[PDB]
Amino acid sequence: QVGIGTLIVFIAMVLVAAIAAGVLINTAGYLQSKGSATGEEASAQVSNRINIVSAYGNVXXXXVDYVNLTVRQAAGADNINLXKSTIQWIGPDXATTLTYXXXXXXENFTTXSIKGXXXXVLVDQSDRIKVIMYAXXVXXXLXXGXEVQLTVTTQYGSKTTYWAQVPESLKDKNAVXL
Amino acid sequence: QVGIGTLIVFIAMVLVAAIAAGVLINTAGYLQSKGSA
Amino acid sequence: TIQWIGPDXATTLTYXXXXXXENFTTXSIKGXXXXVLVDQSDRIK
Ligand SMILES: *[C@@H]1O[C@H](CO)[C@@H](O[C@@H]2O[C@H](C(=O)O)[C@@H](O)[C@H](O)[C@H]2O)[C@H](O)[C@H]1O
Ligand SMILES: *[C@@H]1O[C@H](CO)[C@@H](O[C@@H]2O[C@H](C(=O)O)[C@@H](O)[C@H](O)[C@H]2O)[C@H](O)[C@H]1O
Ligand SMILES: *[C@@H]1O[C@H](CO)[C@@H](O[C@@H]2O[C@H](C(=O)O)[C@@H](O)[C@H](O)[C@H]2O)[C@H](O)[C@H]1O
Repeated sequence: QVGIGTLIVFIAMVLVAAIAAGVLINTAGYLQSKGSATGEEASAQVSNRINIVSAYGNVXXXXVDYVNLTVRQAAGADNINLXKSTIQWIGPDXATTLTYXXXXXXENFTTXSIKGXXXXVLVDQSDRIKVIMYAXXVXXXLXXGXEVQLTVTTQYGSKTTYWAQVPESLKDKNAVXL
Repeated sequence: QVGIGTLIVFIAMVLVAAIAAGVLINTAGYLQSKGSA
Repeated sequence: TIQWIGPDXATTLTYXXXXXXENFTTXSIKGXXXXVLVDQSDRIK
């Protein structure tokens, strides 16, 4: 009688242990996948960043109408994608967030390739892509002295602030280095 | 259950480093523009 | 890449192999490679 009851408690012990173990491994599996998720995401948050080589601007009449940004990968970065980035434009007048535009822009920005295959994705360290924003389509065409705070933000999370400072004089200067 | 506690703390250590990691870079970003000007 | 900011045009120059147009070409002055700086004494024009 006692032995029969022990076996019933035994098999119930087996099932309870299996469920407890099953919960343990399944929770471990969830945290393993979650734990793996942050390792790549946080490293891409830290490593993957935009690096701005230069910032020039076209000058028509007497005001800067196009703003040109040449960008590249950071040190030891993965594939930065410039079509999933959102540049922030805090200008002298307006203050909006620029999204990427195809073809084109207006309140959006376009990316033309300078060196490399892709014209929107930085694959290797040597690829350079030019970021195009219409200054006369986001606000008034930038005149002399105007300053723009440009915050390029990667998809994974990065910040490359560049204070595009228009030169104090545009006297007979077709293109100027902001 | 010792491994489960490790995993949650593992995740916490990752963001805490990531939170700390940002501050130097974004501060260096502000000073890189301030120094250049 | 060489960023040319001249009185008129203002573009970024890539590399070619002809003397070019909107590119630049490199001719070795002192050394083996005509495109790669390997030693401290290498000069390429
Ligand atoms: C930033 O890059 C833009 C890439 O399209 C340049 O765009 C061209 O500018 C020319 C001129 O205004 O300089 C126009 O004739 C082209 O149609 C226009 O695509 C822009 O000039 C430059 O600042
Ligand atoms: C860079 O980011 C782009 C953001 O739109 C990606 O764009 C998509 O790419 C898909 C495919 O992988 O080619 C297309 O089916 C989508 O229509 C296109 O928007 C791009 O892939 C990525 O490299
Ligand atoms: C020489 O000094 C002038 C002082 O008035 C400047 O003139 C102003 O320039 C502004 C801008 O910087 O382009 C315009 O918005 C003003 O309307 C204009 O009077 C001039 O620019 C400067 O070179």
